[PDB]
Amino acid sequence: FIVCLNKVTKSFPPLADRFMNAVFFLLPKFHGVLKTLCLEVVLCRVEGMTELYFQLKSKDFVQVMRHRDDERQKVCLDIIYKMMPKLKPVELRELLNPVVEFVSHPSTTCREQMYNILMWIHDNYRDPESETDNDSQEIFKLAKDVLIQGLIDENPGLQLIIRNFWSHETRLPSNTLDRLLALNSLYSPKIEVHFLSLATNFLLEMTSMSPDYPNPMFEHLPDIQIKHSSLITPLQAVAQRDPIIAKQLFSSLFSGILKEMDKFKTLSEKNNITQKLLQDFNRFLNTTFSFFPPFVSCIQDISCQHAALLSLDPAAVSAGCLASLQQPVGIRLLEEALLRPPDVLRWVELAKLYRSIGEYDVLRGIFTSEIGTKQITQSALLAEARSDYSEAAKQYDEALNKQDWVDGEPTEAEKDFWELASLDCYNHLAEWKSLEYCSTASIDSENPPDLNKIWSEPFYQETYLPYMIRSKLKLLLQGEADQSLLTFIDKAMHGELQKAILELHYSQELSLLYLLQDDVDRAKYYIQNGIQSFMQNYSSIDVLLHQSRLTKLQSVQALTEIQEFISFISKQGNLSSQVPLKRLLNTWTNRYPDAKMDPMNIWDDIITNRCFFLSKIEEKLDISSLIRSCKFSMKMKMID
Amino acid sequence: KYSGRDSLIFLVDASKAMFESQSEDELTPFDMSIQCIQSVYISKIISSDRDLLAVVFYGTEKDKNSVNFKNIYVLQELDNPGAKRILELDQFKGQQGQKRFQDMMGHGSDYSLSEVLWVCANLFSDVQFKMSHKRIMLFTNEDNPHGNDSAKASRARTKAGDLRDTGIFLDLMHLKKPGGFDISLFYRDIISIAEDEDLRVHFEESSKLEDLLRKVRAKETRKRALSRLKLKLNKDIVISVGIYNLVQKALKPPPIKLYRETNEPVKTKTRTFNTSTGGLLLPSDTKRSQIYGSRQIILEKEETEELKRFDDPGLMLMGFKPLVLLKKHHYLRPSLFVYPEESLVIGSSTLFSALLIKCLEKEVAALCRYTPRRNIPPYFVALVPQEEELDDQKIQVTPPGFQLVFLPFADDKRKMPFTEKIMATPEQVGKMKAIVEKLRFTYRSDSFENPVLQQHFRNLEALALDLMEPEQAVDLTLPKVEAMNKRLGSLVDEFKELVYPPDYNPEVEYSEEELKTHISKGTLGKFTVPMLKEACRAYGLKSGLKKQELLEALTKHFQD
Repeated sequence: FIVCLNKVTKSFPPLADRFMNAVFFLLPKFHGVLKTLCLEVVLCRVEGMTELYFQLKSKDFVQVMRHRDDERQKVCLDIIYKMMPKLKPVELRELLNPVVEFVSHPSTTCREQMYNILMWIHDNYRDPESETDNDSQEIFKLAKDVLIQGLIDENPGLQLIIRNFWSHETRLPSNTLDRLLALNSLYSPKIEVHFLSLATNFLLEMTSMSPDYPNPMFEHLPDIQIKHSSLITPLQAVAQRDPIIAKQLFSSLFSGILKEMDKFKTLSEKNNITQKLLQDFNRFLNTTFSFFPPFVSCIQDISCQHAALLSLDPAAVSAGCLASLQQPVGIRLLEEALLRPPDVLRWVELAKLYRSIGEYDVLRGIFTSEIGTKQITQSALLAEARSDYSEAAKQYDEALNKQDWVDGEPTEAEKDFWELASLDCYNHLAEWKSLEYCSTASIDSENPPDLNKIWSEPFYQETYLPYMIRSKLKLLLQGEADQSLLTFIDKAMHGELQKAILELHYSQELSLLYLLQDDVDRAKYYIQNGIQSFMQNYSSIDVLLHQSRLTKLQSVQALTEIQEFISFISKQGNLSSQVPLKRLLNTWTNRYPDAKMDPMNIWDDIITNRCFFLSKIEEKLDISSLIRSCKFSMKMKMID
Repeated sequence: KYSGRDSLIFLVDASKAMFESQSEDELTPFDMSIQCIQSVYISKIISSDRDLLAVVFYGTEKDKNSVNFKNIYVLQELDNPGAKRILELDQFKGQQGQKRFQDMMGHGSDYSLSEVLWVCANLFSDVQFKMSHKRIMLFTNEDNPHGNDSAKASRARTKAGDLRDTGIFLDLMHLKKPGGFDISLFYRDIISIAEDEDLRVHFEESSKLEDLLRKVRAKETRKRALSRLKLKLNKDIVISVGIYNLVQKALKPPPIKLYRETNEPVKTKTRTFNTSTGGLLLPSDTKRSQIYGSRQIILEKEETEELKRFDDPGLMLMGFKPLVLLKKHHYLRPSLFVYPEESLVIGSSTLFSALLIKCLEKEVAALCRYTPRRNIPPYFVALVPQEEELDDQKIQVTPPGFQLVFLPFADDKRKMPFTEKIMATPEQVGKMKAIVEKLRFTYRSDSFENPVLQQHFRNLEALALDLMEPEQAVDLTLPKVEAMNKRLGSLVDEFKELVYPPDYNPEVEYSEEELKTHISKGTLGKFTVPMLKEACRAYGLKSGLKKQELLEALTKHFQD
């Protein structure tokens, strides 16, 4: 019946009007191509009938869309396009969710129909901006988000269509300055890898209507001097290829337009434009999630070269530079901003930036003149400057607990610096027990619940989490049965708020924890992930930023030592006999982190890891007063 | 057709007048409807436990449906009837049940009468199985739901016509309430069964709801071929027929073993275990056997089925016999039915029809040799031509075709003892005739129900819905002794005096020494079989059941 009806109505739309109820009745009884025939029959007559949404909702029309079938999905999008002009906003909001989870779909015809219905839904829901309904202002926002995500898709014809639609008038103004201002409204942090190339493409596409394409010189085979269009077009073709030249081009265009506005504008309006640009840049730095090095660098660079954009949020700058490993540009921006109260915040952010790339001398230098203005802080920092990490931490904690100091009531920033420096000083010394209590005694009362309290106000994760986890780990490998991360880590492997953060940075620690309670199959994966993360971090670091690449490089010794231990334990061949153990001990005692060149944190990592590996080996199998002899020799080398 | 399952959707009103009723002993119509739906559920779960039933209250304050519609509630969706589904419904019976419904559902909240019909069609369209029939009963105590708004009436009529076109037949079982109006009104063009009736305006009683014959708690509906055989008129000319059974003994479903601790079914595993030496045995080292006296006959498994094979499966015609030679006394098995089928041989129906016509024209019955399966011995059958009989309502009661009649062999006929022929006389045969005429009876096939099956089904209902006591079935096969005695009169005593003479009323402890002494005493007398059995069992000797077995074995072994 349905086959014959579709065949008849393929050329005769007027029929099947009397069979609409019947075909709707049999619609949910099919699962194969007959369902596609039913939807096609429905598609034949959509305009001449009403109350269609009720019937589709009754027949779970939303669910059948999500099934993977090219013809069925295309027909579903087609009927949606046809019946959408008669829809209602409340129903359109429900209908919008299943069609937007479709951008990652192959068969670009479906995407083309998608973007067609989205262009329609964007043109009619633009609205005169009068407050009419929340749904009318929500479906438009959801659709606009998806449309920008369509600027980076494959099938360059579809991308060209979307670009033409976006660059048309009444959406992106043809005026140069207005277009530049409105380009910031098209961020869509879902796409930013190509954002600079697309922005400069939109900026330089308008110049093709410009009435200037002659030879921009007088010609004089010695010279082939040629018109403008032969220089702009290759510039764009190379800008959209790699990001560095695109960043340079966008920065230069921004600077040029900003400089040229000064003629055709007034100061009162100039202030509004600058404030809008600053707000847009703040939104850029706040909403960004996959921090792009060149994009962040370009934003901070154009910010640095303008007196109006120097007031950019220091917390956002610090977070972006730390996450994208682009410290120097943010450092320069903050230093320039500090050259013309909300000043200790800038100093705090600058200290946080400098600490990341070493240069501890400059850190201590700025932790005296600006942060401080007391007498205990100067003495503590002077003690810490020389290799004396006992008096400094002692007097830091003495100054931390006090009801005295009625001579100024030390500021909050100085107290935070006191706590952080005390933690750092405890880390330089081998006082992990003393470090853990003081690191965890800043979020709650005695016996604090280190659970979702650090995972709140991410400053906690930034400051106390690494020291606390390192202290607990080191204490556990010392030999103390004080298991508290095991439950914490195990229940932290849920969601992204406690796993992605715990895997982006801490991977060697996770590998040690997992091979601690032996499930070495996961420890191997964790250590490979850690090596890959280190490789990515090194790749992102500059080439002339010394004392920062060295710091990242000094951990490859520990990484390789743990990897070699995992390989040694996995193969049972080395477990038998004693010559593999003798060879391993000979190799380990031959290569050392050279003295007078490596700070003691690397020494402690290496020695503790080696001692723990020896202890773990001394559970499955002379081989005594020899393993202990190697341990004693390693510790003696540590002392020397 | 065969695999289709009938489906049913109820539609109970919940209006204000639907709840409030006259203040007497008569049930409120809501309780009547709930009791009737419960009865339909009970009838349809014991009989054909594969149909789909669902109940959709309309007019409620709440709402539950696939598409959000006001004042329509789908208490249950289409599924097989279950005990929990019945128990979910009986909580609305009575005044306390009425209050429970009011606090859980509500009443009033004027409806549309169209969205309810749309909802019913939705569940009808949501089934992934076949749909043999689609029906919607409309329990209502009102006949003119609308009239103040013609648009709603028109929409309801259009939706009803659409449902009828789709293949949905609704029939309202009208409820009668005090007043004077249940008139044929805006429901007449909606009843898609459109049952024939006088359509009398001034109905003053409950409508066709007692027609349910509530709780007909015994049925198992099915139609199947049961065989597909070839009727060989000769060696080379054969026709293909099917062998249906019209009447077949009904048995209660077999019990299922259960694990007591968890109340879950336990699978069984029957396997011939070792020979006290360990291991398992093949179907190839276990031959069948029989013993006759001292001779043991050993015979293989396949050879056992080989000795009972005579003919290939089919009906070998062997001649025609007059109907007057088929005596009524001879009867072995229920009579089967033959119909011409055209799946194995094309053209069987025409020859079959010609044979039937010319066989019932000459009042003769075909005689055949019947072999239903591969290895069954032949059994003669007289194919009696059964002519189609139809009622005035165009309803078939005896479908046309041939009917098997198993003729018994001489082995299956038993011989009676000699009896002396003593004949009655007039003047009491007349009295017997008067009594018989005074005890008239129009026997019908749909007269009696199996009392054992009825009691078992009622017990199961009581054990599945904790009715606190099983329903006592009225035993329809019990004679109405008092009523028939009163109807008879005093002529029974005239009978009794006439023939019956005046004086005719018609109405352990045993041990070694006692057995050693008793074998010489030789009685083993008042010694009972129960104690011989326990002696032979507890002592360990082989034992049987007949007395002589033990009396010989114990005597021969105990002394010798």
